[PDB]
Amino acid sequence: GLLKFIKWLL
Ligand SMILES: CCCCCCCCCCCCOP(=O)([O-])OCC[N+](C)(C)C
Ligand SMILES: CCCCCCCCCCCCOP(=O)([O-])OCC[N+](C)(C)C
Ligand SMILES: CCCCCCCCCCCCOP(=O)([O-])OCC[N+](C)(C)C
Ligand SMILES: CCCCCCCCCCCCOP(=O)([O-])OCC[N+](C)(C)C
Ligand SMILES: CCCCCCCCCCCCOP(=O)([O-])OCC[N+](C)(C)C
Ligand SMILES: CCCCCCCCCCCCOP(=O)([O-])OCC[N+](C)(C)C
Ligand SMILES: CCCCCCCCCCCCOP(=O)([O-])OCC[N+](C)(C)C
Ligand SMILES: CCCCCCCCCCCCOP(=O)([O-])OCC[N+](C)(C)C
Ligand SMILES: CCCCCCCCCCCCOP(=O)([O-])OCC[N+](C)(C)C
Ligand SMILES: CCCCCCCCCCCCOP(=O)([O-])OCC[N+](C)(C)C
Repeated sequence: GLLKFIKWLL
C-alpha cells in the first residue's frame, strides 16, 4: 500500500 500514491505524487 501507500507507495502507489507516492508514485503518482512523484
Ligand atoms: C504519530 C502516530 C503515533 C502512533 C498512533 C497509533 C497508530 C497505529 C496504526 C496501526 C494501523 C494498522 O493498520 P492495519 O491493521 O495493518 O490496517 C491496514 C490493513 N490493510 C493493509 C489490509 C489495508
Ligand atoms: C506526521 C507524524 C508521522 C509519524 C510516523 C511514525 C511512523 C512509525 C513507523 C514504525 C515502523 C512500522 O513499520 P512496518 O509497519 O512494519 O512497515 C513495513 C510495512 N509492510 C510490511 C506492510 C511493508
Ligand atoms: C494510503 C494508505 C492508507 C492506510 C490507512 C490505514 C488505516 C488503519 C486504521 C486502523 C484503525 C483500527 O483502530 P480503531 O478500532 O479505530 O482503534 C481505536 C481508535 N481510538 C482509540 C481513537 C478510539
Ligand atoms: C498514511 C496513513 C497510515 C495509517 C496511520 C494510522 C491511522 C489510524 C486512524 C484511526 C482513527 C480512529 O479514530 P476514531 O475516533 O475511532 O475515528 C473513527 C473514524 N471512522 C468511523 C471514519 C473510521
Ligand atoms: C520528517 C522526517 C521524515 C523521515 C522519513 C523516514 C523514511 C523511512 C523509510 C523507511 C522505508 C522502509 O522500507 P521497507 O519496509 O524495507 O520497504 C519495503 C518496500 N516494499 C514493500 C515495496 C518491498
Ligand atoms: C505531517 C505529515 C508528514 C508526512 C511525511 C511523510 C514522509 C514520507 C517519506 C517516505 C520515504 C520513503 O523512502 P524509501 O524509498 O522507501 O526509503 C528506503 C530507501 N531505499 C529505497 C534506498 C532502500
Ligand atoms: C493516528 C495517525 C493520524 C491519522 C492519519 C489518517 C490517514 C488515513 C489516510 C487514508 C487514505 C485513503 O485514501 P482514499 O481516500 O481512498 O484515496 C483517494 C482514492 N481516489 C483518488 C480514487 C479517490
Ligand atoms: C503539510 C504536510 C506535507 C507532507 C509532504 C510529505 C511528502 C513525502 C514525499 C516522499 C517522496 C519519496 O521519494 P522516493 O520514493 O525516495 O522517490 C524516488 C524517486 N525516483 C524513483 C525518481 C528516484
Ligand atoms: C496536514 C496538512 C494536510 C494538507 C493537505 C493538502 C491537500 C491538497 C493537495 C493538492 C495537491 C495537488 O497536486 P496535483 O497538481 O494534482 O499533483 C499532480 C502531481 N503530478 C504532476 C506529479 C502527477
Ligand atoms: C515544494 C513544491 C510543492 C508543490 C509541487 C506542485 C506540483 C509541480 C509539478 C510536479 C513536479 C515533480 O517534481 P519531481 O519529479 O518529484 O521533482 C524532483 C526534483 N529533484 C530530483 C531535483 C528533487
